[PDB]
Amino acid sequence: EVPDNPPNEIYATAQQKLQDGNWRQAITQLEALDNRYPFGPYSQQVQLDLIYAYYKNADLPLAQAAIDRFIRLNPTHPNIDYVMYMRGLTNMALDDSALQGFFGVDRSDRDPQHARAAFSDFSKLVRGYPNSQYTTDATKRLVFLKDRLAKYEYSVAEYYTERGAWVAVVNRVEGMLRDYPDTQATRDALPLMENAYRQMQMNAQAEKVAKIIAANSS
Amino acid sequence: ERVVYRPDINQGNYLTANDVSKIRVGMTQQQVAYALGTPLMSDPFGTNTWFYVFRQQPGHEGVTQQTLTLTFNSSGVLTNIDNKPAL
Amino acid sequence: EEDVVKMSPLPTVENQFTPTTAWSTSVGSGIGNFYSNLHPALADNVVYAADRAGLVKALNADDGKEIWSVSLAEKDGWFSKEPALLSGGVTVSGGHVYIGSEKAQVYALNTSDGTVAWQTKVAGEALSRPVVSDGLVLIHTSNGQLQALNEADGAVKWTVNLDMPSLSLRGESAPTTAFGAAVVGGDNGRVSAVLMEQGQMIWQQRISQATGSTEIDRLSDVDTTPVVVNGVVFALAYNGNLTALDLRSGQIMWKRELGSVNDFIVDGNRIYLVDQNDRVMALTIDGGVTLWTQSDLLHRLLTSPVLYNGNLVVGDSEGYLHWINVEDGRFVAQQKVDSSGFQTEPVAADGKLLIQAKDGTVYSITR
Amino acid sequence: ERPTIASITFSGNKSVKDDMLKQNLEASGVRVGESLDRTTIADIEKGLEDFYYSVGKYSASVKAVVTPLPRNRVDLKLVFQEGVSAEIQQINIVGNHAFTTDELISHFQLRDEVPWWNVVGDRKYQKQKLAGDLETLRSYYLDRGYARFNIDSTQVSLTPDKKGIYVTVNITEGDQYKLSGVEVSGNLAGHSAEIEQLTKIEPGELYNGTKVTKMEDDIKKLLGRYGYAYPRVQSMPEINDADKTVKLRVNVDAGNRFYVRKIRFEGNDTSKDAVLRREMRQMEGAWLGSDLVDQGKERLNRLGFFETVDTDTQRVPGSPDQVDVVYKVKERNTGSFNFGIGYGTESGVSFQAGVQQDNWLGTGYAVGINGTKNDYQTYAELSVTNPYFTVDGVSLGGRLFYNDFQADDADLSDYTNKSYGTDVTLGFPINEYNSLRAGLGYVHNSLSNMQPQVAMWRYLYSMGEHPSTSDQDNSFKTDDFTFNYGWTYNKLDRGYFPTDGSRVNLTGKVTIPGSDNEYYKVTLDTATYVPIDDDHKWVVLGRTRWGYGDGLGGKEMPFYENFYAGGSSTVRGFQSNTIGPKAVYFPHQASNYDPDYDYECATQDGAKDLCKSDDAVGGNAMAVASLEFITPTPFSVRTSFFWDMGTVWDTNWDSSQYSGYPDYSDPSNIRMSAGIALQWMSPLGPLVFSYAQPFKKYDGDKAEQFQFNI
Amino acid sequence: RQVSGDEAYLEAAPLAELHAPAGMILPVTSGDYAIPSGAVGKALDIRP
Repeated sequence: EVPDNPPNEIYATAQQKLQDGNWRQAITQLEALDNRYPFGPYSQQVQLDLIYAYYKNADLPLAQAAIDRFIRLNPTHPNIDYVMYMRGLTNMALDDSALQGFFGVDRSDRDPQHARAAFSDFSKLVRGYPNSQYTTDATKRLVFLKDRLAKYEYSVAEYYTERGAWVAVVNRVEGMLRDYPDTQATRDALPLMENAYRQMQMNAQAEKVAKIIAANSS
Repeated sequence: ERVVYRPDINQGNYLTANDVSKIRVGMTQQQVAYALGTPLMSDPFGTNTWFYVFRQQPGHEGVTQQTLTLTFNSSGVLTNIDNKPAL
Repeated sequence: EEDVVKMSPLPTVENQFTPTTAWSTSVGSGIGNFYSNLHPALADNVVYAADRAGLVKALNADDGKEIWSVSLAEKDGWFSKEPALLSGGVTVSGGHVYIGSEKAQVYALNTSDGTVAWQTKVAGEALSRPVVSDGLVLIHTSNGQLQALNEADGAVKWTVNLDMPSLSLRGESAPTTAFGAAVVGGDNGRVSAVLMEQGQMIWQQRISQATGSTEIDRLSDVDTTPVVVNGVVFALAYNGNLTALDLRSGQIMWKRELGSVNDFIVDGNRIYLVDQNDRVMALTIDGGVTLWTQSDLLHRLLTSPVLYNGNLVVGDSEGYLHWINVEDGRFVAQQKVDSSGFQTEPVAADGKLLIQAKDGTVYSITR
Repeated sequence: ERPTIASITFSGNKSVKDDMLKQNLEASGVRVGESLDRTTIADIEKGLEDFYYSVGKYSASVKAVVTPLPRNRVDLKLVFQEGVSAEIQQINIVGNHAFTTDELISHFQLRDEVPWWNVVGDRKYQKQKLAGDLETLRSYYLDRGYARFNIDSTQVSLTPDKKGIYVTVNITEGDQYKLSGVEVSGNLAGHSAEIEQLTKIEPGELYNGTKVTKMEDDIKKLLGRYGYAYPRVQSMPEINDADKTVKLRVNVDAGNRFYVRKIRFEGNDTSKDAVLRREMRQMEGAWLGSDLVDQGKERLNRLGFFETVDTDTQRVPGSPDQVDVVYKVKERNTGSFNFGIGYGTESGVSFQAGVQQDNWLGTGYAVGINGTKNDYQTYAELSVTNPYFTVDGVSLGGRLFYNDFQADDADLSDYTNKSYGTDVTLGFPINEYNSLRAGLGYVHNSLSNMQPQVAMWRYLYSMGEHPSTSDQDNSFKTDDFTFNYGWTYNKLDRGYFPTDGSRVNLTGKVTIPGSDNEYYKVTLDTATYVPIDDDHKWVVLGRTRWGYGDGLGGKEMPFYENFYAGGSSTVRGFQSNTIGPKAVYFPHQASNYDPDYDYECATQDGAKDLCKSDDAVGGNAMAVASLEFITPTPFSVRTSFFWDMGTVWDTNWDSSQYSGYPDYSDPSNIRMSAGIALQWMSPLGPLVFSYAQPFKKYDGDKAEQFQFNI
Repeated sequence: RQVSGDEAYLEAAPLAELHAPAGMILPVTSGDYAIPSGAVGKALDIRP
């Protein structure tokens, strides 16, 4: 695709497709320049344009690629905070690669790994750049992602509950409490653990947990 | 009442009668832990007490729980031993 | 996907006189591709060749009439007449002629009949032409090892290890001796002097590298055969990088690393050779001072060269023969003595030229 | 400024992974945006011809193209002046004194006998393959009793043309000994007796090292039952060269037990972790026996909703009991939409498509929709499967299908059998591969005014009806409450493309009164894989079906259940279902509908003198034969050479009437069509098709040697 | 420039660090929920 041309005009076309959204041709010409004038300063400005469109294009592999390449290219750069947030964004994006939830679907139960990666990125942000232009967005992504992992683990426990491994269950509920007694999944799960213990006559813990959700009967 | 098809309850963290005799009173936390492998059941919020569970039924014929649970004082010291078989 | 760089064919065909094919005694293959010395030798109108499985013959040097044959393939065991893969040269010493299996089983052969004097296991297949050392045959096994055997029975005089290799550049170091100074090529570009008596390193030396992470010429079928004219030695490098040194020294007299050579001989002042380029260079004794090269059958896979009637011979892999005017310096005669072609030593003793085609058992030419 | 390295253009490799040489280029400090080092032309040429020397060539020079370009950008071509790779000519096994050398190649990976009578890879060389052969030979003695055996050395030569490799082995042939006895030693932890029995050697028998290792790691697994991750156990032989025997030290030592805490899976985004975590018969929160992890793995494999079952245990750092399991799952996703079309004249070319999502959302719910068509007999199919209806694993599969052909060719009467029906399958996994099923099959059919055909009318009287013989008028609607069953034992490898295992599809179908057509029958499918190449790339492909009709009350196979073959998988090369009894019509005249002497199938428009007709309709019994050998296409894919053979027939074909007309009660009428079980991959998906040689064509069969899709 | 995606953020419950009867605490603190411009959604525009 790449027509070689004056580099100023290369960045010109890049910005054209940028304001428009033709992420394909934009990324083509940007990569063209960083094949033509790659180690130049505004060529990492070109690289920022690249990561920008790569997400705007919903092209996540090269997104991770160029973002990490930018990090290894600079520990702290003008746009590096936006880069950090965009990394968190593309990770959480991988976690929502599919969007079936509106076909009457749930995603609270698939792979909880990119969610851990995004949770980490937003942690490193909320305490590593915790004054950015992206504070509360990341913050609410944080809280939601967290109750999301929560409901995930809760569903897992429910599974086992239907299986029988009441010990596995109890441990899941525990590890959830020790990762959270806040996220709705907590109050959701609690009876899981309780009937579990009941499947084990460890009724002591059962009524203890009963009082637990009792004081938290909401 | 017309299903011979049932599984066997493949859950453990069980006990050996060896494991039974393996521990006596006031034996310290780390000591007993190594002497019996780490546990997996212990109150989220109560004392240091510990549980240890055996679990099975081979399908339609009796369910064999066998848990010993294990009380523990402040300073990681055993305080009481508490077994329980099926039912 | 086989674009191997083929070479010029027989150029400017010329025969100043008649390459009279004395005869063509084709006793029976033989070798195959199977690069190996196995070169046939003679004694007193009686010449000797061998198969690649145990068959050995002794012939007339007037017509190639068979004086007698023998087989050797072991008549029992893991194969009824097991292919013994004779690969040593043809070493003649009185009543005893010698042969080298590819099973480390030398066979001293009673010349008079073909009686197997003694078969002796050695440190490996006997790729190099066994050399006689006056009671001692000079077996240079595959695995860098080197052992002499009593001509009478095969008493292992010693077991000099040597220049152990990594990737087997063809370790047919044809050992030689000078006044009782055992010399031999090596597998890692390292000639080594040896006590002829009982194999003690009289000195070592390094000339060239050797293929494998340090690669050298592997289209130069090196005369791993140190020639020793008067005590200034002349050793071919494992990639033909020339050298000359004091017999009991190894100290370099000079060296033309330019050389990367298949085989060689020397006369008086001119040395000769077959560089990997497959072109001799008429070379004076003093240094690699050149008289002339001739790149005519450049890069064609050749045999050793040899002299004849004061004329130099050289064999091709395609039964062509390329007598060269020794001083200038190109061909004088030519004949397709075979299609089968060959690689092994053209032998020219007693003014009688000898070849065993790589399968086409012995041919023998004259003029 | 010499920079920058900017161009990398591999050219002339033609045989390798160019990017391997690119990682080498970086390993030589060369790649785009790097310091343009004009010097390195010869340097990298050396490095990469050395790469050729690595890959077993040493016979491919290279030419690099420095291209002075402006300040930053540069051009570079890498001309790989290739030749012929290194070639192996022969092996030697020195010191061999107990077995034929060539026999002691007869197990070798590498070889020199690949001539135009024997095929074993090729005579290239890679020291790794060498070492494999080494250890192979090593075993080859150690099993026998040759303790002291070793490999003194080896080396490999170069014909002074860089063409010829030589192979050399230097051995010391062991001097066989008779192993005396075994000694357990160390941690058995109250598991002695068993272990001891896992090693009940013959008294003082020969040494057999691999048999030992078997005893060893079987003791390992033995313990794994009792839950020990890495039961570090050592087998040590103590040589008695004096008597020429050796004793055995079994250094036993176990680990610890209650291990598995939190089993991660991975990359299942397409697929509900619930179902995955069901496809692991190791219930968590308990100890570990890695065989349980495996049996799991295999279950995940058979599901097929995956691509790689890669397991990885993990001792969680902090306490030996903290041990937990990941599952790197790289399962592929398939929208299974394929429309195979049959061509072959004019009154019989359609075919059928699969429009199936293959477990929508990976919910653990495969759901079917299929459609087919023939001149008149047009059928669809639709389904929904609940692989996990209950906690145990019960599979529940809804089924639905529609014949909607009232024979609208003219208006009707042209085999009107618009015929739908539906059913469920309460599938059990009766045993860990055994599975009978059950269901209540039901189906509506309506026949009306069909062109008369001996089969149909024998049916009607088997029905006990008296339809006016030579008349395109008679009608018959029907339904049926059918009781179902059927059996299947799958222990295959991968549900989409397998390697080996048992596939059987017993489908027991019967009926019950309150229904219209009272009858019984049964079918069964036979198919399996098993490899010939033990690299699990060439595989034998079993396949055969067995057709059988019947009927209670003396009634007949309700001929909407007539089996078929011909066209796709059933047979090859033929046209769709064109195999078996091609029906025959009475010398019929009165059709109540005479076209312009169109519809010449035994109507008033001429058409007397019973038309021995070539309309494949098939009958109550069938079998097709299919045995095949994968060639992992050496040119998701597998390629065999289909040659298959099939036959159909009616039992109740009473030749009395059919006397002067080709008998269709003779099962021995097996056709044959030969070809090659072809399959490809282009950047669009799992491409596959067939093309056969319909030689053994019987009387009037109808072929279209091509086939498309899979 | 609005956030391509949800704002189910805004329906996530303000996580009630739970509240139990006495002597029944659980070490949550493994987490990282520090509590400190930038819009939420529409004007949450990622122009650098």
